[PDB]
Amino acid sequence: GYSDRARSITLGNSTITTQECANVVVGYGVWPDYLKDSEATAEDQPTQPDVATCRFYTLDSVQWQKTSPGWWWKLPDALSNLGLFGQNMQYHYLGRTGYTVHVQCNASKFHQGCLLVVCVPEAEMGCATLDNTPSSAELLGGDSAKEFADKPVASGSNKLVQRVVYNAGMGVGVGNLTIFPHQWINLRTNNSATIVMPYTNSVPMDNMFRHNNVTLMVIPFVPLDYCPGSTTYVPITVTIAPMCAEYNGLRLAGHQ
Amino acid sequence: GYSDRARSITLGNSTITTQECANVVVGYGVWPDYLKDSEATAEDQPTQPDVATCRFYTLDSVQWQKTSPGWWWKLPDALSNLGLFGQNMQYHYLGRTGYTVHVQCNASKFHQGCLLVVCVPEAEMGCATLDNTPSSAELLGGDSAKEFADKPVASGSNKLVQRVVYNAGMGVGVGNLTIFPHQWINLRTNNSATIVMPYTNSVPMDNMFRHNNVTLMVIPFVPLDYCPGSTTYVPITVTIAPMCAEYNGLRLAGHQ
Amino acid sequence: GAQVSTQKTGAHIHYTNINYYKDAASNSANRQDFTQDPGKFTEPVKDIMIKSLPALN
Amino acid sequence: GAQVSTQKTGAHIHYTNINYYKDAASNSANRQDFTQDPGKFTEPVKDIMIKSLPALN
Amino acid sequence: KVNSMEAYQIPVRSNEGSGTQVFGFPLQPGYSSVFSRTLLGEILNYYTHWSGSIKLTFM
Amino acid sequence: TSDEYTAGGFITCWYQTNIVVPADAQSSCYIMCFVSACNDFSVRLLKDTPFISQQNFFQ
Amino acid sequence: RVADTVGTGPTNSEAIPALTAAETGHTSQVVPGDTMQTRHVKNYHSRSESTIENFLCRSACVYFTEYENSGAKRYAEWVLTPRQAAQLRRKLEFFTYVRFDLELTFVITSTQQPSTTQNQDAQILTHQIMYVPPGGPVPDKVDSYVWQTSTNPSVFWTEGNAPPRMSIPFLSIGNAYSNFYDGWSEFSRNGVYGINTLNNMGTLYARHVNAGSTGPIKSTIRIYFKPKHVKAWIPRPPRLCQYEKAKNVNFQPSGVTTTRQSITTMTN
Amino acid sequence: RVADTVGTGPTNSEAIPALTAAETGHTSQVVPGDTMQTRHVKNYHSRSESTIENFLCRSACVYFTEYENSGAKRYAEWVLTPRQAAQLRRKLEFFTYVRFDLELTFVITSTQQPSTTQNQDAQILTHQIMYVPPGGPVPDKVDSYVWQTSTNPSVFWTEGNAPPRMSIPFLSIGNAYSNFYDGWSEFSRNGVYGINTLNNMGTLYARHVNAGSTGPIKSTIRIYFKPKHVKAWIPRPPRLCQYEKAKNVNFQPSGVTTTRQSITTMTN
Ligand SMILES: CCCCCCCCCCCCCCCC(=O)O
Ligand SMILES: CCCCCCCCCCCCCCCC(=O)O
Repeated sequence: GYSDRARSITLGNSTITTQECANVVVGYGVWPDYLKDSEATAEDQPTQPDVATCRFYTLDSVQWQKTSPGWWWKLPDALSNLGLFGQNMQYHYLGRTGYTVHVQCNASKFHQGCLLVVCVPEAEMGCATLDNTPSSAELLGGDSAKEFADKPVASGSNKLVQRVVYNAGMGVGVGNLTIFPHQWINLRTNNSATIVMPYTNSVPMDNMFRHNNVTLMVIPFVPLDYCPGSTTYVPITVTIAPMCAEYNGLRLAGHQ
Repeated sequence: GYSDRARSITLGNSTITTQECANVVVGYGVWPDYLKDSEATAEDQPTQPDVATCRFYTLDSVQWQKTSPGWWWKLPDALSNLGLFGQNMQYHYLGRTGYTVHVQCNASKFHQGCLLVVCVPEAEMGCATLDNTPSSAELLGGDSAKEFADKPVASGSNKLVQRVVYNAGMGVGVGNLTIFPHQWINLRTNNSATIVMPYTNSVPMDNMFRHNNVTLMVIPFVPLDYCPGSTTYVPITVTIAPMCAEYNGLRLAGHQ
Repeated sequence: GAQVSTQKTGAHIHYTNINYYKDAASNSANRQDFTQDPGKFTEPVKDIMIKSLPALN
Repeated sequence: GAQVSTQKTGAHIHYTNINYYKDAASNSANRQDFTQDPGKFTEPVKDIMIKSLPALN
Repeated sequence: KVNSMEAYQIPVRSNEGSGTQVFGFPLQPGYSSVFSRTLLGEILNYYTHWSGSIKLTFM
Repeated sequence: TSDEYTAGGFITCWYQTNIVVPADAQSSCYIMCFVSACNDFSVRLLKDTPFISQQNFFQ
Repeated sequence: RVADTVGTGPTNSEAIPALTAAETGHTSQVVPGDTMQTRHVKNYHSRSESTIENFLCRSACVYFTEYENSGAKRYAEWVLTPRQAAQLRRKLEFFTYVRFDLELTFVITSTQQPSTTQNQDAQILTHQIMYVPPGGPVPDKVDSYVWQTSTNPSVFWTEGNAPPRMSIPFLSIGNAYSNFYDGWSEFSRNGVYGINTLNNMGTLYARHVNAGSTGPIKSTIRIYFKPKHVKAWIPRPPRLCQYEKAKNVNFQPSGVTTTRQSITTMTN
Repeated sequence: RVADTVGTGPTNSEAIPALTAAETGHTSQVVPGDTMQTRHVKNYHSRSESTIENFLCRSACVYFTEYENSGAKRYAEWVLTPRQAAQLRRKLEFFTYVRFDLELTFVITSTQQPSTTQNQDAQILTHQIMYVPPGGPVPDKVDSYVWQTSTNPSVFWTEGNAPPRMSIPFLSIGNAYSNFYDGWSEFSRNGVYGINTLNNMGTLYARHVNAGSTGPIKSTIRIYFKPKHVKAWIPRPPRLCQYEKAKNVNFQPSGVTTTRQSITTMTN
């Protein structure tokens, strides 16, 4: 027989194995597919890299401490510099893709904590100064994760993001973030969390540099705790796999 | 699929859930039902309160210590002052009911101990002075549990119960108490114990104040133990549900 | 080309409607469209979860 | 879907009506509902009382 | 506690006693501060009357 | 809104036995609560929400 | 019509409808007859007021502005944008993308201004409202040629009768109106950030066709939107915080909710 | 159509239609042809004006109130309650429970106030009426944001044409509107006693959208109810006494009826 905890995911030349996992969350009930002819707009023929772009890319790890507000990642920007996915999105004008996000955190039976993993579509964030809009270096940090704050960010004459956590940067209530596709990592039960988000947008394709379709938020609703003698360094790893990625409008390399 | 450890019991507006339990013990093979016409004696029409009387009543908790001889409860008296079950048994002359007893004790994987749970029908108890019979305040304590002793009770000119434990108050060998419907709570395996006792008696109905049909005995054959650093307060909870309770002979309120 | 439909009445009569303009953007609001499907949000998992079954087995 | 009914005329002609709104709470009042049943109040007894009979026998 | 993530936590520890209370609030899904800001509460405020059963899941 | 004629009731939680832990483990834990509605839930009389407000037109 | 409760009885089984696992991101579909005994109830309630068309199809004031029959402010202009009024903005932002027709209604009302001019005997005032799509010429003054409306839609209204009202179709170069946009206008990832990037809706102008009187008069125009034939996607959480500007999602951090006295208190 | 008299003749029998017993709480169903000789009459009279729908479906003024275009009283508020006017209240209280739709009609009329301001030349006045269901925000001032009516029903009316009129459905959390309530709000049997306990109907506000003139103007609004599709249960006796307040059934003891001179006098 088989169990519901064990689950393997194969994509490209990458295989992810887990022995203690909750059920997979598939978007809004939709599985990522390709753009059809009765829904296309651009007339030329697109290129599908398939195995070279639809595989598991692992990012840097972050440390879960006893006082961590949380982290977020702008999904399209995060992989803009990894393998042939970044190159194809750098040489083309329009792109289209869904995602498979796997978040992993392992600890013992004597550790406790709870992390919320949510894929937020069109997470437009606010600035600490009501006068202006935040910088691109503040909003999206590639090759790294962006950290929330526990206290409100001060105002003034800058372009900082309002990274207060209980407001989620979006100026909402954080406990309602369970309206979007989500999954909880409970250290006494869960081990990892999988989310299979399809392409959400209001146009059939989009430029992948000046627009971020979704965002991965990881927040520890219940803090991490343990007793003296157990491991103190607990990391969190994120692996993203593009799905059904296609590109249209070949041009010179660059983003200007 | 499902497991044998998990089990839910619904009665009235009460639901009991358990995730680590042994098989349910059903009396002497009999499920509690109602009195039939070919077996009745009282001519008038009885009243069946159903949901108002057949539900789970929880009693006070007792603490399991490293030197606890054991506890007992006279089942009919224990609930004589709870909800509408007590009121119906206070305004009527004859009554008839079976029971569903759930005993709960939870501890960790680093605790040890073993408790015997036995529903003893007609547990007539003896007095410490051979000359007289024990008091009603000594035998039945409502709204509380009655404790056994580790040493024999002294004699004299009183009306105390012989609460020595290895004699079970009934002047027998305690290890033979497994002739009655019973269940063991082993801290390394069990979590709770369910017993579904039917109506046992030699008459079709009985007055519920001057006669106690059954008695719940909880004895820790193997003592409780742990190592310094773990929880030291370990309680034991008892929940009793009347089943197929009927009443006959409406009169003025009182018990004289 | 009149359209006869049913009125919103209590539980436990019809009305008539005609379109006067050739732009469909001028018609009345679509008030009676009582169709709901909460399955996209309440239960978006890959594997079916029977209610009376251990979620983790 | 016009409804043709009879007018209130003397003793010893029809009218037409159309419903324009989809809420039944907008229709005209129900003027012609001449149904009476005084038996709930005038004679509410358990046993029938024949008129030409001694009420107490 | 409303200005942190501690508002969402219900603390439960080992107690040297039994039968004490953990929490309590009234069944007012749109008026009480416990419920007026949740998705259910937010949607309820735009209306005057409500009806039906409620689910409370505890993790 | 708050109305005595339509009072709802009270929701409480109590300790049944105790939280029991071994050595080298935390005796303080947390619970979390989630609220939702069942299939029979319904709402009526659309009105304005008393939460949002403004002093002048935004720009 | 809402579901009807099924009557149940007492159970003693290994089924566990109450016990679940919320880490799977799945809402438990438990009915009350799973944790207690119930009776059969025939439910007749309808979910006919929770529909998005019923929730959103109501007229709302999104703006109002003033102009005069003399002096400096002789006409009024307003780049069309609903994010100035809090109520309709907060209703729409429940979803990420919407798609609807529009029903416009205008409430134009005049007032006589204080002054020392005598022998005032006013004639009826007529107003003109003109819509300029993005790209067309603009009325630099009040008596300019642009008011000829050869192609631009416009409405002439004489004070004293039914308010003017028109129907606008779903005008968007995309497949849906985006309530939120997480990106910039330029490929250089700098410049305008947010939904102001997709706000290319045109401009509305208003004036008096005649002056009416020899004394001063100020006319205020109130604009009312009413979505029709609504479609919506991807529901979001409600705002909670108070709005600050019309072009961005900026806010001031606010507490999750309002407080009470203890975790056991049954009072606000 | 009323019953038709049957012609009878002379009788000599042991039947006793006249003799009855009124202690049984039963009304005698005796026709005139039981105590005398009659002729056959073909009756054609109809009971078409005694129907509850015909007896109750007529518009009645239930309240009127004033507001001004300047000064302190700039808007008007009124918790909806029909028990302020005596006529409709006494008609409804014939029954214990009723259930009807409503037809609202508003008669708004302005008057110029005495003052010493000169050069007054008024523009047409527009009025707004707004309904707030119990729970929503209230207009603390005249130019507050609540008047945007994003969800709240409201009516804009320009002076000079047909009076505004709307239809309201049976709004009640119960199965019928209770004209009388014998009980309290609290389970402690203290607090509010009587029908004020079930009066959770909302509030109606009214204002001028524009000021119109430079001189003072007072506008009065009169509200008219008209029940439709009426159902009624458990008829009660008529009030007899004079009403005192709108929230309770308090009265001053009054004689059974008016008097005459003797038990044999045929004059009032
Ligand atoms: C004579 C006056 C004609 C007026 C024509 C107005 C046409 C433009 C309508 C603008 C609608 C804007 C809808 C925005 C929706 C959204 O993005 O949330
Ligand atoms: C724009 C104005 C809309 C006005 C809407 C008014 C809705 C409320 C109507 C109240 C009806 C009260 C009936 C009371 C009947 C009774 O108890 O006797």
